[PDB]
Amino acid sequence: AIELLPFHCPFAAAVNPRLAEIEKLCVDWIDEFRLYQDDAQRERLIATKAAEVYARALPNAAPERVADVAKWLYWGFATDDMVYDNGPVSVRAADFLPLIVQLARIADEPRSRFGFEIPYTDALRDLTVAITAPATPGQRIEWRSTARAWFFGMSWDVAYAERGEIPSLNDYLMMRMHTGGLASWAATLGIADGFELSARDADSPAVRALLESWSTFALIINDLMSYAKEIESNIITVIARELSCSPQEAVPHAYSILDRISGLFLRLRADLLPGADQNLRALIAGMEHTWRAILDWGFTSARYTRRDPGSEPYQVFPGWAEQPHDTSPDPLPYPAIAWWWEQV
Ligand SMILES: CC(C)=CCC/C(C)=C/CC/C(C)=C/CC/C(C)=C/CC/C(C)=C/CSP(=O)(O)OP(=O)(O)O
Ligand SMILES: [Mg+2]
Ligand SMILES: [Mg+2]
Ligand SMILES: [Mg+2]
Ligand code: NA
Repeated sequence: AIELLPFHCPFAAAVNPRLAEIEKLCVDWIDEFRLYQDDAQRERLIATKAAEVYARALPNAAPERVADVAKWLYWGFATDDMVYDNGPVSVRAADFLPLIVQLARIADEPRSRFGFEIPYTDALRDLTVAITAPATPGQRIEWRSTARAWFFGMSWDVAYAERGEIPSLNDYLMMRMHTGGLASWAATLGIADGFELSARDADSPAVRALLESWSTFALIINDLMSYAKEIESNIITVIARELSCSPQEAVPHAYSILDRISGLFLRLRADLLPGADQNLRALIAGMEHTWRAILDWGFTSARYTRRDPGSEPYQVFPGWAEQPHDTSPDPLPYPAIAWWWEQV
């Protein structure tokens, strides 16, 4: 295990007023499709509180829509602990790829069926239709492509897992945004909150840098809190290999990269907001709420704090920082993502 440092976030906490209602609609959905093998698994899935992190990211969205997108994450966690990050398929790329393309296919078209399907695939069809059916054509095109990118990203993790190797810090920062599916998270934010970027904004290299920098630092925050659970491919382990230091010595380096990427995100945000349309301002607002959502929910969620729902927490929130850890405005030397700083 390791000791985490306090976190810097300059945005106020936000939660959807009708959170209690959103979670019940999700619990009803979980029980309807039986997203568990016994009551213990049901308890553990509910303890993730996936409804919360979405409600904290979507404080002004209709609760029916927050609940619909929350199912994606509930299903996510259920299939994550079963298939993606544990089990025999999680360490064989030739077994993972045939399985994972079927889930990517069902995301694109729920009417696509196969002879053998993994548990909770019926739930994947339902949440897909529930999320995408009322959405715009553009939002659906975004849902499909971002989902495939996530499933393709998780395959890349299994490759390194199969070989028992840790990827380079350059390769990790490039691919981590895909493995965490933050592009898909942003797409569900648009669908639920009822915003959609223009083709112009989405393609523009400033907004791409904004999304990728945001995506990366959001998932580095995940790595820090989820490090303990994953032991009981992480920014701590990747830095530990590359610098040949211990996990504890890789903490300040992680926070340095975290602060340098979030520092760039705020710079890009400040440049875009003045000229931003109602759709881009809504995403930026969504990105702000997500920052607080991950920290406020993450260190109160049993997933990253408890070994079982009911046991005392092994992790507590490390606290709030007034200043950033690293104020260096220079670009990171990792050439897969160094181009971000060119859009300032
Ligand atoms: C709340 C946010 C945006 C980030 C915090 C970390 C989160 C939960 C990111 C997910 C945001 C979503 C819903 C992207 C949509 C595609 C789906 C359904 C991913 C489900 C698998 C998953 C949880 C990928 C996250 S990376 P990892 O496996 O290391 O997560 P943990 O083991 O620590 O839980
Ligand atoms: Mg995982
Ligand atoms: Mg993973
Ligand atoms: Mg994690
Ligand atoms: Na049991």
